[PDB]
Amino acid sequence: ADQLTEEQIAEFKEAFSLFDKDGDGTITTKELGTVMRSLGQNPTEAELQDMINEVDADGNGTIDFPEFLTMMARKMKDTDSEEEIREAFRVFDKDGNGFISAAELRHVMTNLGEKLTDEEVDEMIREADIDGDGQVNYEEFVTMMTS
Amino acid sequence: ADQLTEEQIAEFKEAFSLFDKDGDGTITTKELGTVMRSLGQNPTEAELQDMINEVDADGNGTIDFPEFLTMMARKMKDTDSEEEIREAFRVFDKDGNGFISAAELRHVMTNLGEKLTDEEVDEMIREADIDGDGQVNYEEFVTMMTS
Amino acid sequence: EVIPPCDPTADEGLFHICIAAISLVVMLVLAILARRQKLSDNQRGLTGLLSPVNFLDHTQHKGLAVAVYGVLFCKLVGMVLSHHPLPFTKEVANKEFWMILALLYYPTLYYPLLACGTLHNKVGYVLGSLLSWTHFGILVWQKVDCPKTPQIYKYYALFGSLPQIACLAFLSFQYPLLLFKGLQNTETANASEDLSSSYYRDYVKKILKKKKPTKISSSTSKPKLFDRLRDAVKSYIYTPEDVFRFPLKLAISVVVAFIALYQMALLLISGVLPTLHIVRRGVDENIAFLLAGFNIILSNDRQEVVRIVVYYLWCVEICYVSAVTLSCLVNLLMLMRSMVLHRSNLKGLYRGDSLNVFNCHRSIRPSRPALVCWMGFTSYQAAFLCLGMAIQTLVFFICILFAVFLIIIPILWGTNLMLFHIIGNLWPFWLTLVLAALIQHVASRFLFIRKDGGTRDLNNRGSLFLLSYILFLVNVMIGVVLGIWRVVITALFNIVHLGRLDISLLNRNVEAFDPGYRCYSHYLKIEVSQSHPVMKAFCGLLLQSSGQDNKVSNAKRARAHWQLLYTLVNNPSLVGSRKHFQ
Amino acid sequence: EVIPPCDPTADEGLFHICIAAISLVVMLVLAILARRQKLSDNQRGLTGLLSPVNFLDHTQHKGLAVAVYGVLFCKLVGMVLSHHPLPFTKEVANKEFWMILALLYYPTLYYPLLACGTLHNKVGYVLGSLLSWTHFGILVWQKVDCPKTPQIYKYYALFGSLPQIACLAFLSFQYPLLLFKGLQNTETANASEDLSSSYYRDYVKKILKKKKPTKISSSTSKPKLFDRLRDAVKSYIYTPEDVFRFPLKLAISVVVAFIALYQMALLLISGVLPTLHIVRRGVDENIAFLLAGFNIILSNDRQEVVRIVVYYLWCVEICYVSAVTLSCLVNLLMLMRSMVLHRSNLKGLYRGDSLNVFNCHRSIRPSRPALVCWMGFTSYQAAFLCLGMAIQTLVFFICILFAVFLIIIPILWGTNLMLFHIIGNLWPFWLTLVLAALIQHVASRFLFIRKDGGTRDLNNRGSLFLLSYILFLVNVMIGVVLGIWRVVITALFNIVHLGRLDISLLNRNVEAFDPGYRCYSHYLKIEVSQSHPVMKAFCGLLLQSSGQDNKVSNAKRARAHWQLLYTLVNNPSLVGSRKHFQ
Ligand SMILES: CC(C)CCC[C@@H](C)[C@H]1CC[C@H]2[C@@H]3CC=C4C[C@@H](O)CC[C@]4(C)[C@H]3CC[C@]12C
Ligand SMILES: CC(C)CCC[C@@H](C)[C@H]1CC[C@H]2[C@@H]3CC=C4C[C@@H](O)CC[C@]4(C)[C@H]3CC[C@]12C
Ligand SMILES: [Ca+2]
Ligand SMILES: [Ca+2]
Ligand SMILES: [Ca+2]
Ligand SMILES: [Ca+2]
Ligand SMILES: [Ca+2]
Ligand SMILES: [Ca+2]
Ligand SMILES: [Ca+2]
Ligand SMILES: [Ca+2]
Repeated sequence: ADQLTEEQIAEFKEAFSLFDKDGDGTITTKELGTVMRSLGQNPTEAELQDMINEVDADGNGTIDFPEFLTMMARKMKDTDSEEEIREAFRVFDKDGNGFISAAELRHVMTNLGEKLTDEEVDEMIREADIDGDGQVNYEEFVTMMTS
Repeated sequence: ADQLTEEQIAEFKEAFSLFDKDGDGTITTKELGTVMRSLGQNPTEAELQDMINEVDADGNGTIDFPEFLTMMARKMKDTDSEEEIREAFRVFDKDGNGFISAAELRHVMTNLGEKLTDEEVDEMIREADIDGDGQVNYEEFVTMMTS
Repeated sequence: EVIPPCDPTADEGLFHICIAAISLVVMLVLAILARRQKLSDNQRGLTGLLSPVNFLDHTQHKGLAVAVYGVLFCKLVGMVLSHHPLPFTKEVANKEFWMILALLYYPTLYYPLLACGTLHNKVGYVLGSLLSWTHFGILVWQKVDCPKTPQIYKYYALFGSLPQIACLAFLSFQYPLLLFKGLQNTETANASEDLSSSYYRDYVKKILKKKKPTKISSSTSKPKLFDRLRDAVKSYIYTPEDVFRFPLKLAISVVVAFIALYQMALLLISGVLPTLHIVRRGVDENIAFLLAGFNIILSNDRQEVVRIVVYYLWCVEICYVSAVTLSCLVNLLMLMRSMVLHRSNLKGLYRGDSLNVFNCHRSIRPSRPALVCWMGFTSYQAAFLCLGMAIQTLVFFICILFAVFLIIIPILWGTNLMLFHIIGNLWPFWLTLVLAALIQHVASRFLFIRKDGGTRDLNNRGSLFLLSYILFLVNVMIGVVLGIWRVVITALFNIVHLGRLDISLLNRNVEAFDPGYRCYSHYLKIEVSQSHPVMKAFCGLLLQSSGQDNKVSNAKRARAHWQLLYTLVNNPSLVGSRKHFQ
Repeated sequence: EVIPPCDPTADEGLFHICIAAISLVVMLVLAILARRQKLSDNQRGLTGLLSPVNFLDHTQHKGLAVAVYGVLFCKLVGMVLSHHPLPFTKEVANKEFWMILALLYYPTLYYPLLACGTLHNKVGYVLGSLLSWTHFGILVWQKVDCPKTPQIYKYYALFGSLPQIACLAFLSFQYPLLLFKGLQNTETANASEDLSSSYYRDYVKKILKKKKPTKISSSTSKPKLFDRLRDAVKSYIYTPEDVFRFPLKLAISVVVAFIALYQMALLLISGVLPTLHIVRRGVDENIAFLLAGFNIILSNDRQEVVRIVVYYLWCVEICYVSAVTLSCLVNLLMLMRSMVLHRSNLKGLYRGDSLNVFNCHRSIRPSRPALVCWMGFTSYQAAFLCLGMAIQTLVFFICILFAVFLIIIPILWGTNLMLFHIIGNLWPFWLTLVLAALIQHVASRFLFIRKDGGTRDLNNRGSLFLLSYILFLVNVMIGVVLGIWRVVITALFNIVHLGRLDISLLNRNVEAFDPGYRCYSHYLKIEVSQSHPVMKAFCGLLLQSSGQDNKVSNAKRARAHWQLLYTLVNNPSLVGSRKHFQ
């Protein structure tokens, strides 16, 4: 989930290609259920429709390559690189005050598409409100990357 | 002087490298006078200082690679590709009226550095004023590319 | 000169009947249990019999499969030597036809040995152990009595069976050893081949953690000719600490090659020295006098000719022993070298990188003839090594007599001086090939090439065009010395690397017609399209989380939407390949 | 059987004195004119003598240099055969030492012939013609009388001198022909080597104009086995319309190779057939009876043995003629093929492209040992071809007797059937290598490989792991048939392409130790770093505009500032490499 070189992304680009035989760049259910069958297991079709739902965050029922990257990026990472999340804060905060507003958030989505509706953007910040303020701490972004 | 592929630029990149032994990307006088000596001729040092002055348009006494490209691009070209100068007009004219102002000119230099002083920009348009108006015709840019 | 009768061999015709009665039962028992377990793909898609051990697993224990192929190869070695070996109860039907189905007989016979490992229960290892006791029992009892055999050599079948004995002993210390591990309830586990080991998890872990050891250290410095004894260690290093495990089909092919090296090195030694000591004893100096007097000159003292002809048949025996020990050492050096290069070829084909990209720039696509090359890659490896030891010894034998009879003996003794009447009659001639090649290198670096500012070197012309014209007919005579070197250095390189598959002996432009390198790429292409250690670790997170697990899940989605952003910020070039591929 | 005395040979000892008196004068005349013309680099940087014709020009006329090297090579051929040839007036001083300086003698003798072309005046061609008249005069007059010579063959020196005669005739139709062109004042022009021809201008013109023929046409379609007789034409095509001219040093090396092919093909034919007709005449059937009765069986009718032994010595003569005409045709096919590949290697090294980028990814740098390989590349080309015709004929001779004495004669006549008692005793055995290889290809495409949607093919597993285990010992016996094919196909390819320099016979990873391909890359690297056809056309616009040519020049600068913009608009990626390199 951090910065990678070309080679470290090239392998995950390769292993992604062994799923989607279309070359389209996305994995459907039947593009997935053949591979699980090839390694022996016969999952329930209702379970496989649930198994995509952990990976897919856009909710379009299909898996993108950065959707594929983050699954392997979560659970095999080290504990922390404390500077790199501190390096991440320079993009998420123009102010330098450490406090990430919803307006400072939508600046990044403006740079990267602004794919989601603003009510769903509002539902993001309601998770980070254990600070008792309604404002993103220096640590709120940190605990979201740990767990 | 038109659009080229990667290979057609790669050769001129190669033949440029046989002059500048520095690798710096520019040709001085002594970086030039050794090559002319290698093909036999012994030019006058005052002539060689004049021989750079035809190539160098920035007047810094040294030859850049696009300064090197335009010399070979002038004299071995075909007569005309009439659409491509017409294709060039879409960048030099935002209006679509065909008339290129000094304000429409400095928009392109804004995109590409604005390296020159505005008085020298003013001295450019005084060449293109054979139309009897003080305004750039559709044909004024054309005759500058022919000769 | 001795002939043993054998109560084992008189029972071996019934041990052919006995064991084949045992092997037919255990195969059909496993056909019953497959109709009692509702198995996966491990059943036959034509009849329903069990498959043997899965070859496309990288984490499966490879002690059984290396053992059984190590036995199946040795029976091929003994089958060529004995002309008869199976006429026993079936019809001959043009007897050379009866020397064919025995290729299909030994894998049928040893088939229940591998078949036990695919179940992991109390049924399999009890049936598995007793069979491995039995074949180890019959072979050892056959060799306690009657070691001396009149077939090839006085001790040949004892020395010929040394891998086949000790490789069954590994089966005897594995099936009871793995049965004893069933006390820890290792039989309630299942045949899930994607069982998420530490290997699959650490291999993905090595990719992502790599940025923290990517910070390099300094470089060391070693002086001359010990670094030369250390760069040779750099080709020796098969060791390095890595989370990397071979394919099963590749791991078999190294050991089966190593047994095949042991069998050719025994067949050459124990087939030639018997017909050499007999001549070294039975010299017949009275008859060899008339053998000498009919063709050549006695040249002195017919008693001393006994000292003469023996003093050469020392050297024939010394040469042919040295030729095998040279050729056995080189192929020992190559398979060690062929082990480290399978490592780097296979990681580089994970990346799709620019190492084996002469064909990896194309599509990974498991075609039809890619699959036939995979079916039987192990056989090609052990076949090309037996031809390796043949040719390499036949060549090196003629390359040492050319040294022993021409430079070694005359420096030692001084009888014949055939070359030093040739080189001694050209001693001014080869000076001028040196001095002209001296004057081309010397005058170039000191007169023509002019190192200038920036270490950029130009040339003082004019005088050079003259010198490349005075030396025109001289450089033809240098062009013959390089002509024979091109012929030689291609010969040595074609024999040293003759028993390797990972390397193409033809040109760069025509590699695909060399049949050895052809079957190796089509192996290694289908090995990565079936069991890549990232997608096989990927399904581990989708399987072992599914069996062990609203607005609350939207908070998980609210973490998921942020982790999409945290990746795309630190990885800019994916944003286009996200939005164009969303 | 005949011996001619020769008034030319008795004067040839004085023609050695006469011509060497002529050649020493003309060389020192050119030393006087170089002190009367204030020349460029064409003078010697050690003494001051003229250089011969400039090798690093691509537009210079290459009729003189190909002619003189074509004469200098032929004198090497005749010098090997005659043992004595130059004892004439100097000391012998261990006579084999006197067979050395003659390598330095012939280029000294023919040196004023090439030296005339570097001046282009009335002095040069008048002196040049009379010398080319003289050497053409002496050689023709030596061969009108005394054609029959007792050295090698009845007509050998006549046929041996056929290139050397006709190549001097090209000198006789060039020096007066180019003197006659001096009427058009072609001697008031100068030795400016960057003289802007149509070649340098059109080559840059081909780069920039290319976008308008870059619009491709359609593709054609040809049926089977005539396209196979057309793809062979695609390797024949050395022709295509192009503004491209070879280097001088490369253009010499093709013709000098072609003469060397003519000389080995004459030495093999006219050295063997004399010792074959003598045996075909002098059979000595009464003596060959005792030659037969001492070793082998008469087998019938000692009169008919005359018909027997002649009926084999037909076939030895037929084989050895066919072996040379095979080996001469192949090297004729290769040098034609080596001509088109020098074209594409050299354009691809202009680009710095991804064709020869195995070393072109590194720096173009004219080092020291790059220059020695350039000094004498032509000699290496004609040396490796003479060894080519030796080995290729020696191999093909033994590859046709194995066909003629084994399959050709018995199908024709039926005396001996040695192979068809071998293959006839293995006719069920080779069926099973076919049928098992049949069952691996057939069952793969029709049962395992499953073409699906998107033409993406997966496999029906399980059953396949079994089939690659039943066929294990069978595939070892297929692995021997591929074992001998790997040894064969490397042998044919090493001899066919043995007389080429543009191709490395070793592996991809070790090309740099093959000495033939090593001297070819270091040639082709220094050829492009000295005379690239863009920078040599670039100085043409800076020279021929300088010798033929304020606010008014600021209007030229006002056009110049706009032409900077017109390039950068249509070429976006240069803007960063302008501003970072301004
Ligand atoms: C076909 C061959 C093996 C039959 C043997 C021919 C006889 C003459 C022997 C003697 C010398 C041998 C050659 C010497 C070395 C080479 C160069 C190598 O790059 C190809 C094989 C080749 C050309 C050998 C082929 C076999 C050879 C020609
Ligand atoms: C060094 C050689 C030339 C001496 C000749 C040796 C004798 C035995 C002949 C008979 C068969 C020949 C071999 C047969 C073919 C090959 C394969 C080729 O890729 C390398 C040369 C090599 C191995 C030949 C070398 C020469 C050879 C071995
Ligand atoms: Ca898809
Ligand atoms: Ca998705
Ligand atoms: Ca803020
Ligand atoms: Ca908060
Ligand atoms: Ca510079
Ligand atoms: Ca400049
Ligand atoms: Ca306008
Ligand atoms: Ca105007």
